[PDB]
Amino acid sequence: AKTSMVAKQQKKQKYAVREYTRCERCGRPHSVYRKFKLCRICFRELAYKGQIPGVRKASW
Amino acid sequence: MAKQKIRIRLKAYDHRVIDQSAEKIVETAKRSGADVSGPIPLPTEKSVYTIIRAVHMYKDSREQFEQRTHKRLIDIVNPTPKTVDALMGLNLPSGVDIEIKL
Amino acid sequence: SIKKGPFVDEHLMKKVEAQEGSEKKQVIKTWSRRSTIFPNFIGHTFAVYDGRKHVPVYVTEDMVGHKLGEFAPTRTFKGHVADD
Amino acid sequence: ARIAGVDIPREKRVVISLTYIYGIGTSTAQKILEEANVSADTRVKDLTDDELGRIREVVDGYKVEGDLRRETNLNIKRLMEISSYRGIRHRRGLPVRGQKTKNNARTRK
Amino acid sequence: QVEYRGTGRRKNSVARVRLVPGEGNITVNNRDVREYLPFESLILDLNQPFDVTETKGNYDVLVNVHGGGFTGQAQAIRHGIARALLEADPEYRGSLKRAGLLTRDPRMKERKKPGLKAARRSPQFSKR
Amino acid sequence: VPKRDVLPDPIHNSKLVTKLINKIMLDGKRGTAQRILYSAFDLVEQRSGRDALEVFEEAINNIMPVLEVKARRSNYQVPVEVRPERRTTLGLRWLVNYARLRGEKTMEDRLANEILDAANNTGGAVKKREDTHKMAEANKAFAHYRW
RNA sequence: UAAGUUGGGCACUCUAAGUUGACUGCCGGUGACAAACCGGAGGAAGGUGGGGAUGACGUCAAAUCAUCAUGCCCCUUAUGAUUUGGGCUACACACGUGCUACAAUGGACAAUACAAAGGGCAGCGAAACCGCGAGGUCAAGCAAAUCCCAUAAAGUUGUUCUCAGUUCGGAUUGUAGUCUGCAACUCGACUACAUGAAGCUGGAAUCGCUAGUAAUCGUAGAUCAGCAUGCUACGGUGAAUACGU
Repeated sequence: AKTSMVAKQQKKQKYAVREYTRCERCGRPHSVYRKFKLCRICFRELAYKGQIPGVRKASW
Repeated sequence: MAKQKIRIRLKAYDHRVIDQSAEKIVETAKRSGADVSGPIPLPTEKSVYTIIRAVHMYKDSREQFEQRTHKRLIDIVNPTPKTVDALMGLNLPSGVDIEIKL
Repeated sequence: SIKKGPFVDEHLMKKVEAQEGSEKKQVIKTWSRRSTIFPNFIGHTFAVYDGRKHVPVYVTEDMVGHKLGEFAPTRTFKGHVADD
Repeated sequence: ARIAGVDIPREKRVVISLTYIYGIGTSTAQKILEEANVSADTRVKDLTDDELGRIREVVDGYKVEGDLRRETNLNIKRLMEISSYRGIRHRRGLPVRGQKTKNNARTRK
Repeated sequence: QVEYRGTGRRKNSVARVRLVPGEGNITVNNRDVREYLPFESLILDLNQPFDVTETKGNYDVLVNVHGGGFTGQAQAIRHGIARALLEADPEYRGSLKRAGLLTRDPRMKERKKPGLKAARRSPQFSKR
Repeated sequence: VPKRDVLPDPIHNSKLVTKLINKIMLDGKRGTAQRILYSAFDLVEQRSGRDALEVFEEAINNIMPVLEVKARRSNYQVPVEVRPERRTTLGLRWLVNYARLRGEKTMEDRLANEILDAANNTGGAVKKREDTHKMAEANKAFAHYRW
């Protein structure tokens, strides 16, 4: 289950890195970028909303 | 090269907004002074982020993004508290990334 | 692969020091993953928790190529029908 | 026989004629060549007796013999001795680290 | 003296031609052409602009060039040659354009798309 | 659909060499092929003294097929005259293929042997030409009243 | 001057803004005078220029309740919650995908020229010294056209090897070491030494590709306490053929 892992990745840790960087809203840890800390699908979808500075056009 | 100078660096994500801001700043700089350096372009670094058009499988249908980043350089010689105000007074619109230096 | 130095579990040290100064025990409870066997670890019966039930293994002098890290595997027959 | 240790092919260059012997590959061969002042020279056995003696005496510097095989057998024997997990994995083509055997049946068995 | 200068662009490379009439000798980047092309024996193709245009020749040449592999830039010289020979006289254009050597190629590499990988190979299908 | 020929390869001054080298350059390494072709063409001049032009031209002359067959439809196969471009392409192709099949250890000597033995109206390229000319122009009975 | 390193220079390249340009646009011929077709000139670029982004109504009751949201149903002193260890990596084998070999266009050593793009703040680690080596000391510079990653590699000049399971191949194992992490034992990566396997181009069957493509060589990034033959992206080199439906 995901609910308690929100606390798990929030609480202090015994040592330096027992952590993983997941998205704040989406609970999916996989396929996330440290520049934004949003997951794959959420950041793709918010790109279409025209909220995050930058572009999605590609073709480059 | 040694000389009196004021140098600034400009950053924004729209070529029109950045070049119009550079134009207005050049106007104000030569207004309260002279011998100003023009809006020298810069290789305008880009970005890229590969992401799959998908929810659960099918990495084959990938799709791409970028974050283009215009960068601008302007230099000013023979400073005065007038060019200081001409720099730190008007930067609008506030999508541009200004950092005043010397 | 550590040249920084050995890494014996201090916790195993604290117990085994008292266990060794006086008469030893022939059964020990531990977890024994962050440590290894050293000359002063001889003559004991430690038990690496394989995951299901920790199995006590008696320390011998000759285990220098081998260590405390693991002796009772979790694969445990086999996982397969045939043999090696 | 013949020039050092055992199993040395006639009329062959030293750099490769010093490999067939069990215990030297390609680096320490050239190292002891620099020690003994010898040459391939090209490709044929030009090794004269005055330098046969020197190379035959220098070759003892390393533990090059069937003794290397003996040491390997006693090492694996002890490693399997303490009912050691590593001894069990020595039969599975599984090194001290692991190899994720799913297709690792061809090269070993 | 007088000097004619025209650029040359091909295959992600850039050429700065310095053409000055003379007995005919080229030293690319202060280094002779044989000292810059591997192996190579294809410099006579670079002399083809001098074989069909300004027959037979020749003009001394100095060039500084960087970027890209040796083929793309060793071929970039010819378009600067043609530009300079047209600057010298428009008569040479009639002999140039019937054979090319002035039209800078518009073809370079292509991006890459799903199907290609570390080597430029397309994927297979699932047989059996 | 057109060809887009390659024009200059004045090493040595000739044109067939220019097309030839582009086949030996396996995995896109043109300099090795150029070097070995040059060494072989100097070698064929060295042994059995003659010019490279005569031996090469007459060799590709003895090994250029002039008639060839193509299949279509039961099993029938129309013999067809070969275009000069495809003529030389097939000649060089089979010449290099049988030089590969020769299997010699040298950079250059296999090609020299191949072309100089072809210069004697013998050799595996000549064998291929003879085999094709035997299967062809002997069964030109059925598909001759066709394209 | 070691040097574009500095005086200067902005001619050139380059850099990014705007425009100019290619739109059957002009001519000749064909063609129901039309559409349209063919050739020619011009031009850097002639018949949607090259490429990418974009995927119609709908089909496969295609996939996803494990991103998420959510109807209905089920659990709750547990179908929820914490921790340590184990496991997702097992092993007679089958298949897929790919990497490396089965070597004289080659093997090893020596010298040597040519990229682009991207990343970097508490990150990039320059020089120097140490060490065969992975690496260790050191600390300059660096929020970036400045400094670093970063020698590009293939490639070219040479010597040698001279057809062998080969100085081929580099699989397996042991030893000694390097870095991360608390801990590399089930399961990290890396170097040196020791071994040197199968394998001498592959059957039935089968896949991809019409020109910068394939073949082939390197590079960087993401994810990342440490770990990518995979992915994305970039450059290098680079042809054969398309008779014809």
